[PDB]
Amino acid sequence: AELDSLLGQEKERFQVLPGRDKMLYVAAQNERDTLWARQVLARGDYDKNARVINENEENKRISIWLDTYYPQLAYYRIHFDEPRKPVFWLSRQRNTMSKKELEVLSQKLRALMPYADSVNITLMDDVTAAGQAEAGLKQQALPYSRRNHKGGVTFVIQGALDDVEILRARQFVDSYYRTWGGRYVQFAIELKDDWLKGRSFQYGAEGYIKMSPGHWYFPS
Amino acid sequence: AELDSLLGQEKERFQVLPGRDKMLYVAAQNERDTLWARQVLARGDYDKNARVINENEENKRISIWLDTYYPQLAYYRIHFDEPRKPVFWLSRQRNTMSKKELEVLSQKLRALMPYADSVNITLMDDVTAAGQAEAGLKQQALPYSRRNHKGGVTFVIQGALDDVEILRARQFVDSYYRTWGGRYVQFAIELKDDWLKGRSFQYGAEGYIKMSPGHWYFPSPL
Amino acid sequence: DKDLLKGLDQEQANEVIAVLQMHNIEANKIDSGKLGYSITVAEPDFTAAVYWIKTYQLPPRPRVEIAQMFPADSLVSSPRAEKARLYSAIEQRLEQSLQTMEGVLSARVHISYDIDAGENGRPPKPVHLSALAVYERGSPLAHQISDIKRFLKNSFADVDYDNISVVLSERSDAQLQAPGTPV
Amino acid sequence: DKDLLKGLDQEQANEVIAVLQMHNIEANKIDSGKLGYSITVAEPDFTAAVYWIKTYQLPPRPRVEIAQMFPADSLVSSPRAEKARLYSAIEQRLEQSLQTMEGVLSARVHISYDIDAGENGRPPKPVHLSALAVYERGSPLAHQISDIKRFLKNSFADVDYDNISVVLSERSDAQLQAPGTPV
Amino acid sequence: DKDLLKGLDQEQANEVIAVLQMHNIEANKIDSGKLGYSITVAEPDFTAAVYWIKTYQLPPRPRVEIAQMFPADSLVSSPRAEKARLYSAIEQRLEQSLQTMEGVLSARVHISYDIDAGENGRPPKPVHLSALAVYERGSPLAHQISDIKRFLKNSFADVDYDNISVVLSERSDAQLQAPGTPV
Amino acid sequence: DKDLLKGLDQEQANEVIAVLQMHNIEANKIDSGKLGYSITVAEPDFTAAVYWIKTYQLPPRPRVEIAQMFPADSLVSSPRAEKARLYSAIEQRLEQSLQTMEGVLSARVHISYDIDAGENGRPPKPVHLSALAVYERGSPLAHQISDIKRFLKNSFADVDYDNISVVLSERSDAQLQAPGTPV
Amino acid sequence: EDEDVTFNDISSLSKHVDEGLDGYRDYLIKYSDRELVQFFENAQLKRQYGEETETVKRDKDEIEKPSIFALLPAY
Repeated sequence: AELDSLLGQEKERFQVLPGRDKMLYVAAQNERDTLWARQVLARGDYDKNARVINENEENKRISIWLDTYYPQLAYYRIHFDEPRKPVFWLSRQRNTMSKKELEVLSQKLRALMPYADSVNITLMDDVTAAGQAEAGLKQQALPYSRRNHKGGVTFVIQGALDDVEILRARQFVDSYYRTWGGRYVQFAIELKDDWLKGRSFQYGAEGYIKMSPGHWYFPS
Repeated sequence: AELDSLLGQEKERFQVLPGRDKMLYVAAQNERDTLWARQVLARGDYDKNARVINENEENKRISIWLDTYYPQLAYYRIHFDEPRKPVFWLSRQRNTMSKKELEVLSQKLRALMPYADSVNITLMDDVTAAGQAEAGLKQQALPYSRRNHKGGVTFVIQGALDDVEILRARQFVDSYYRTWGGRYVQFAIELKDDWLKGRSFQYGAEGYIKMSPGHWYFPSPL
Repeated sequence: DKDLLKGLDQEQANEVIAVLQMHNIEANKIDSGKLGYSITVAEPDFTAAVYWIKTYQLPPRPRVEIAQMFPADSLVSSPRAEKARLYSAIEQRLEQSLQTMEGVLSARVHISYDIDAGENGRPPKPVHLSALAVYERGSPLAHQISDIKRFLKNSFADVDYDNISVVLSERSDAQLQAPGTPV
Repeated sequence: DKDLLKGLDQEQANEVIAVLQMHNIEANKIDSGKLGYSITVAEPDFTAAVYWIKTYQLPPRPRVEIAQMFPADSLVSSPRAEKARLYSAIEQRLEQSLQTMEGVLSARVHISYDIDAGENGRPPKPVHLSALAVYERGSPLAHQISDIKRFLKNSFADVDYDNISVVLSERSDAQLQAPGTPV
Repeated sequence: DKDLLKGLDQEQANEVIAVLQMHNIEANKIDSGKLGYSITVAEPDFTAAVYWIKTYQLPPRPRVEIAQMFPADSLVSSPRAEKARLYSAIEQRLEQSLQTMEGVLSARVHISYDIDAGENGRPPKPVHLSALAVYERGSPLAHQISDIKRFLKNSFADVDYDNISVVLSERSDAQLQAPGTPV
Repeated sequence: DKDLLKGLDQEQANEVIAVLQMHNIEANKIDSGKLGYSITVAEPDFTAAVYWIKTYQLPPRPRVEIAQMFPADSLVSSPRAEKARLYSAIEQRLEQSLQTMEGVLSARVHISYDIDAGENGRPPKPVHLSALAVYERGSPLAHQISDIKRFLKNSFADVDYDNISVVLSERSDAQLQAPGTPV
Repeated sequence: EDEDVTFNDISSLSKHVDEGLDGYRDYLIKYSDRELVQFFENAQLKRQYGEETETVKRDKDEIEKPSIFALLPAY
């Protein structure tokens, strides 16, 4: 009784890989599928060793290991489009490493992932990342403010946003994050009340609001 | 019992292609038909391997792969009118690649699509795309604003729209998107309690002057 | 065969059958008389049928009309109840009238029940109206919205074209071929 | 044969049969007396018949008239009820009169019910009227709207041509040939 | 087999089965008539089924509507109760209308009740409306919010586009393949 | 085997079983009908089961809802009681609506009862709301708070984003493997 | 008792004295019927009038300024 025969009729929904530790690794695409697989193993239908894995869990585990042995490495995300040959994106500016060091890092990652034959390290540009973030916000015509820090960029999107805006923003943010992760660029969405509706006011260098005839409010 | 005999009386509704990976690929036209096919397989009426596919799913899958290996390629859409020879539209101005690179790209796409015999790459003009967008808006006489950015164009249609306008707008947009996709040109439709429909003016000693674009809008007292 | 539902009404049963057939699920309707109708399917299709019945919240609820909250059997009536019944009867008579137009398959209409203020002292507010309709395939929707607006405008003492919302849609593709029987 | 509907009345049955015949579905009407009429079709046509029954929302529920909410037979009545019955009788008598004009096959009429205010103290408000009508093929609709407006204008104390909406349409093609029986 | 639940209604049993099937748990529904439905599972799956029944708080409580709190059978009613019933019937009739739009699978709607005001010598506050809806896969949600807002705006005497909140979501992946039986 | 509890309801029994399984305690549920359910465990696990029943204060109390303090079967209702029932039904309808959003497993909502004064003589105070919700694992909680706030803001006549509190949490790890039986 | 006012004409004084009574006028308006008030507001004049049109003044002035002799019996 092979494992593929136990996962279902939809054969290609899942992918089975052999691990050097003598254990089978089932690759899933999402949480629902992950639990569909895990139920089979937890029921104990299969007698050999097996494990279920997915991209988000593996990204978390590897980041926890890097936190301990490489606490100063600047990197983005690991892609598992081809689970036998993952791709690891490092920052070109915020790291200095020699080729020897990169190779050693490669081999240690390969030792953490017993189902991968090799790990390809690629250097990416921060300016590109930041630029694609700003271009996407402009293309969506959202209002925003940009703040630059030594190690990161923050976009603040705050105000009386509309439903259509909230929807567009959510879709965009979720698209970007799945590519670049959340380490270098951060987005902050902040709904707040409207003070101007139905009030007279002066705007520009010397603005103030008329709370009512006879009452002047000066903002900061 | 061939697969075509199991899908129904309306034989013409579906198209069955043999894939190089030893699997049958059923090409569908829409979601409803897609589920009509998937029920047959998932019930398990057919014993060999088979898969159901459609144009929107495949566009999404291929874009997700491009995101990883060609993160800076500028392109529009992949057309599957003839599923054995897809057509891939690239921007002329924003890309810069050699013939060799284009051939390599072609071969890698062909490796991703085991049901396609070859992929034809065609270069399209951005100015043409944008011009057709604006021409269609004027042809409907929709009120609108145009904004230009390095990577794209945005058309905003907003305010106290009328039922007939809303209908025309949604129809046009839905027609355009199916041709050019949503990567280069964006359409934003928002209802506001604003009778001027996005125009804005400021009054002074010489008369009115047009305002610049902005988020703020004056709700119509009328 | 597995039992999906029992004790259905006729109009509930036919709507369930329609929704299963659309997804290629062959279903059977059985009549028990005083016990109503029952729906059954084969095991290979049971799972799918369950998923669709959940997704569409079947069997359907009965259709609400505002007159049902203020039965004419009431022992006494306030003005608010009478006015409510009146408006709830005008809405139905307008939907029944719109269905007679050329090409319309069905429609629904809504009115401003400003009655919730009984207009003690306060003057009345103007009426607002909304309508939905479904058309036969190949109908110029843009050209047909005008007729509806024109028709509705004069049915009330004070209505502005600005205060009438109309939403139109076309009929979906026809389901003519029968579903396949499990092997 | 499969049962579609049971316990119909005479008018619902003839309506269903008409709609099915239009789409080439051969149907049968059976009478059970105190149990009403039943409609049946062949298996090859069952699927289609279901889809059309849903799409037209058959059987048709019966015609609504405003006097049904304020039934005249009662121990008691109030000015609002009396005024409502009055208007709901004038509406019906006008539709019955329009169907006597030359070429008109059927028509429907609507009146602005100002009675939702008492019009006591508050001054009464001017009347609005709407009409729909279907004509025999080859009728000059443009030239016939004038007659209708002229006729309606004088039926009330104060009506302006601007306040009368009229919508006309022609009869569809005749269904004369019988549908084919499944092979 | 171990008993999970007893004395269920039809809709409760079908919701429980749907949730178990989604997690690959094969379950069985049995009918005892006056005793209701019973749900059973195999021992290897009992633990998991318990954990999911906890996490989802099954069986579902019945659906709540405001008209339940002011039963119309009462011998006395305040204006507050009547006004409440009215609003609680309009909310339902709007959800029933939205479900007929093209592509919508279900919706839910809420209105701002201000019947808690006595409205004594006091101006009425404006109305606020909120809506949720689920769409078929491949729908441009951004372009569909407009239609809903347009339709809702005219159903009340005074509503501003600013005061209408709309939240949309797509249907999840279809559960078509059956779960595996324990070895 | 030693008796832990007797006379439980079904929903109390399943909660007890769930909590014991989480701590690796194998328990047995027995049905006595009119006497309810009984829970039993092995001697080696008796001590632990006792300590956990204490620590979690099982079995759970019944669920409280404010409408239970002001039952409608009463000869007089104050303006306070009617208003309280109203609010206590709106709370429940919002909880049931939030449970339909994408990814939400369960939720709770609380509203400021200003009805603890009649609002006699004084004008009314603005409304305050709070909510709690549980999400599926891998949900961007930060980006989902906005949607909830937006949806709740428009359900009442006067609410400020400042006055809405929202707290979110993720589902715990799944309990799928069965506990080991004492040797 | 407010020492900062100034006037120029019988009209400017009438307006200010009328403005003084609005505090009472508002109370009477709150607790009385709009239509009976409007009826007496017509009856003070319309024995003068050759006409039926009433729109001839847009409401915003007259709705605020029913006379006190019109308000009293209606209250």
